[PDB]
Amino acid sequence: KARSYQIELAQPAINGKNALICAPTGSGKTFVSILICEHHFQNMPAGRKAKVVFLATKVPVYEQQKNVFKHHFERQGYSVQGISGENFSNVSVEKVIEDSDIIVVTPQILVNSFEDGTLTSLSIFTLMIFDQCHNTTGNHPYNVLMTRYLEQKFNSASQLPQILGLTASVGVGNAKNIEETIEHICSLCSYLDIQAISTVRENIQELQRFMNKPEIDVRLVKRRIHNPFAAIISNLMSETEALMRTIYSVDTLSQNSKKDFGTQNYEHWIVVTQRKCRLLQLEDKEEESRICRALFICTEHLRKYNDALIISEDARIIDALSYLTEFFTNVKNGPYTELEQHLTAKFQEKEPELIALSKDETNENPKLEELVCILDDAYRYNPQTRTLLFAKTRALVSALKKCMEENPILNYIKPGVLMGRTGMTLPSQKGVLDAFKTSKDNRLLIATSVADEGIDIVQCNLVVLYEYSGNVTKMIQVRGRGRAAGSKCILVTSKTEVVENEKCNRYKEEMMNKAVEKIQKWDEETFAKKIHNLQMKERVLRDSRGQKNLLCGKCKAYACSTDDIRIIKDSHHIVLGEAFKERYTTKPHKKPMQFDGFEKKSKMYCRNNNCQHDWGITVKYLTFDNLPVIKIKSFVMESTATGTQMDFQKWKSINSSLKNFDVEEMSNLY
RNA sequence: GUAGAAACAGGGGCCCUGCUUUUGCC
Ligand SMILES: *O[C@H]1[C@@H](O)[C@H](n2cnc3c(=O)[nH]c(N)nc32)O[C@@H]1COP(=O)(O)OP(=O)(O)OP(=O)(O)O
Ligand SMILES: Nc1ncnc2c1ncn2[C@@H]1O[C@H](COP(=O)(O)OP(=O)(O)O)[C@@H](O)[C@H]1O
Ligand SMILES: [Cl-]
Ligand SMILES: [Mg+2]
Ligand SMILES: [Zn+2]
Repeated sequence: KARSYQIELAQPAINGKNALICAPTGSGKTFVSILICEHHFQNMPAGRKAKVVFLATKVPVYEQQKNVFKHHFERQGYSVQGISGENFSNVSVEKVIEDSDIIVVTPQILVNSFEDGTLTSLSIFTLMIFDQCHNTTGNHPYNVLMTRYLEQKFNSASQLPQILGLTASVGVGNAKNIEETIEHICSLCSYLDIQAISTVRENIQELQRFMNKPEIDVRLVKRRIHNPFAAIISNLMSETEALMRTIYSVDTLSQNSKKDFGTQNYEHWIVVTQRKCRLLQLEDKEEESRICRALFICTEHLRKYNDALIISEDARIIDALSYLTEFFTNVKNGPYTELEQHLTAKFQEKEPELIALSKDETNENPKLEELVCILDDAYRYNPQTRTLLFAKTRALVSALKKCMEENPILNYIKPGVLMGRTGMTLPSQKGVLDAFKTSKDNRLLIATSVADEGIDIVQCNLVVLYEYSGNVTKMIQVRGRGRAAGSKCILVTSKTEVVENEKCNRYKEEMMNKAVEKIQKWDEETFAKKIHNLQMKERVLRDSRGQKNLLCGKCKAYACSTDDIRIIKDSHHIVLGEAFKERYTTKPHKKPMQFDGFEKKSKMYCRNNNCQHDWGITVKYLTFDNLPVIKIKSFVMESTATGTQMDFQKWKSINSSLKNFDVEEMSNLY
């Protein structure tokens, strides 16, 4: 049965308009899309049949919505099917579309199907529903599809499906006022060819009875007064930078650092330095290799020190020390050249003091104590509480898991951990969430942004954001995880910037809502004209728009020529010939699974034992075993014409100049 | 293989460009 705000929201789309539905998370936007579907099905003109596609950005959501529509519509005699990457391969997409009244998909499935010629026109659909439609932007699959929709609209020799978009936040982009916010929202509208924005105006009070927007609480807590740990590590980082200058004048390559150790700014300095160092070209190739490798290692070490600093700010000294000791264990197990031995020793020199510092309990993190106090208060007051605790990085989430494991809240509450996809698998993720839902003692969940939206999580009465800031849409989603009766959302930070950030988000949320009500004042003509002008602008922006050797990204040793490379299925870059087999060595893949028609066999590495750089994998494919598949990020390209060296993060530039795989060519190579 | 977001800063005169962090998708 429908609520009145649900009926209200469905009205423009029921009248056949391309509609954008803005309504709060969990308010029942999906139920609204179902009401529109029902109406769609019944009001088809003579001789027409409906074909609905529901698009979802993620597999969990894909699965949830698939089963919603199955349950709602199969009992009414409708055929409801779904395609995701998990079955894309074993089904014909054309056939599924042919046999189905409603099809639910992840959007890339459709993109793949246009690109491979399976589909030619979007006229096969009468209604396209885009869950989380605010993702229609840039090179997102949603926007690839809507670009195709608009290209067809512009060669208007066909009828196009109705568009429906579901979101809880249209966003504001870079808007600083109502006017620029209005521009941003209209842009989104133009990308989706919207004709009406549908919000709750008439039935606001009923909405407010079902939805309870948590009271936020923003707490600024004090940092450590002294951080001896960070003094030490910083000196090591200074030592390491000076050693780096000894090796090669990085002043002639990159700039000198501002020694702002343990900052994002430093993090990005090291990253820029790395790319410059690896693009070093010398006459003497032996020296190029020697220098580049030693700078590779130095920058790697500098990054880990920086990481350890940042970890120590948000967590315990021991968590930061653990991170480094695990790293150095790996150093000791790798090539472990003389330079790596030197660095490990300089560290082990200082390690006794660090172990000492990490054991002092007056050397404890104020911000982490405050976190623990917050949790203790909640579970003391209400032991039924279920908490969702968010933090930015995997390293921080791991640290917080260890904390809450070794120091359980009120000495009984146990944490679960949720990270993205060692990551976690979707089965693992689901396992964790089920425990978090049902368990008596597992009432705390620690998560990265994996938990912001989409995947189904039991409602929480406490949401804690631990130095976890972001944009207005993130804020809106994250609060939607806290809708249990008398829920709180608490932002814990030691940074005024983050407090101001959250102050801005409040402004923008209210700016956004005001911007929408102004747009809703306009008549259809005014709106339609505006959206059209932007589609025309977008269109005019689109109007405007040799042989190389690959070198080990680390030791600069010759790998292969671009002439030896073949592309399989536009994605996978294999290397032909016996010569290349001399250049690498393999180890069994630790996860030897199958995907895209390929079976993973091995990891590939630079054969240079002093390097051992990861180059990719080997696979079984068709009638071929142990095909090497290289990844672009492991290599530096060098032009055979100019001699000059290039870095590339994506194949996209190069692919134009590479031959495609030919099973007949391959067959002759034996 | 590749997409979004956020942070950090090289180019154009507010977009472009990269980078990491993070999540995703095939
Ligand atoms: O360049 C990649 C790519 O060609 C192929 N590949 C690996 N993972 C994926 C994937 O999720 N999706 C697609 N389309 N293609 C993929 O293998 C090449 C090498 O990649 P990696 O070296 O990262 O391979 P793998 O993930 O097995 O290494 P690791 O995860 O064990 O580090
Ligand atoms: N009118 C209704 N009657 C009963 N349950 C409803 C109703 N509207 C929504 N729900 C329930 O609310 C939950 C959230 O709805 P959903 O459409 O997923 O929200 P949204 O897409 O707006 O985030 C679902 O479990 C759904 O069954
Ligand atoms: Cl070698
Ligand atoms: Mg990989
Ligand atoms: Zn190498």
